Amino acid sequence: ATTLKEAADGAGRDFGFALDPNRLSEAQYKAIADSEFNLVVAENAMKWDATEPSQNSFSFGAGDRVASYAADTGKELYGHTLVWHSQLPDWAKNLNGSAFESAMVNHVTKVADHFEGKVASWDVVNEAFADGGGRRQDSAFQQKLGNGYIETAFRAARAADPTAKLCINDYNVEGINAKSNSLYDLVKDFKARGVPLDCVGFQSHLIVGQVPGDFRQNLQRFADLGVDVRITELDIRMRTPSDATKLATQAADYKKVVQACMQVTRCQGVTVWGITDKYSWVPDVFPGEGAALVWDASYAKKPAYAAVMEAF
Ligand SMILES: O[C@@H]1[C@@H](O)[C@H](O[C@@H]2CCNC[C@H]2O)OC[C@H]1O
Repeated sequence: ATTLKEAADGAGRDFGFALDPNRLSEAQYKAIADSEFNLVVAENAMKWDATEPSQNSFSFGAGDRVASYAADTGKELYGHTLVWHSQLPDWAKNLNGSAFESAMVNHVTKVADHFEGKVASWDVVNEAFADGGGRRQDSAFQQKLGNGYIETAFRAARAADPTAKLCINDYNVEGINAKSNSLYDLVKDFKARGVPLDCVGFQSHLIVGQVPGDFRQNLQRFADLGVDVRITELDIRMRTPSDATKLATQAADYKKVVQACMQVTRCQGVTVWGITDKYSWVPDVFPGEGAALVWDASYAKKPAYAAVMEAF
């Protein structure tokens, strides 16, 4: 193959990227987007703050641009994300009780309905658990609504879009730990009772040199619960600036991740959280860290590129 897209296509899997619609006007950016991936997800365009800035007042412009791009270039469309504690507007945080639950249900319904027939899969709920096990402790949904908001969100999502794959997504759940176990119990519960749930997303925002050795094992146990699995926000950050050894390790790490997916028949594919290090979210969140993507700030393919192709 000559592109990661062909390599992924050939393996009967998806290889996507997190898109920023504004960057499409940058031809280099769009050139790589057009030919290196077969799936696209909105990095921010479909989140609550970008879609419902005022109560029951939606702005689908950016989200629609992302959907149009996927349809125009023949890529699968992945929705991110309907319920998340972060990037939630103040108006919603100022609500509580039935008023808040109402706002959440309305958000899920309206956004799912708007993209019905376009978005193939949805991260209905994102980052619901806590490192160390149990539910997230700094979430407006967990605090104001309790354990049941997850189930409520999925059922409402299914009520709105009866065919889309409904997923739950999270990070630090790549390996088998207290966090992935709490997630596991939830998914098992849902499938046991018929709560609509079709997939589980493993963000995979890893650190160079630290890829969970039981990633494959973990993906398989979830897949065996009767649900699809997917690497959704892959990037492997390092201390900047990069050098040959760091880039070599990063490459091996990308290979380990993609191979873990290739080894689980129900692993739909791998989505990297961005195209170029030039725009990666890492530097601003993890000062001193970066160079986490497949293409560097000058759009040159990094060693990670070859590793991804051989892993597929
Ligand atoms: O631009 C940044 C995004 O990349 C970031 O996306 C999150 C990364 C962590 N996993 C959940 C994703 O939505 O969100 C913050 C934004 O500033």
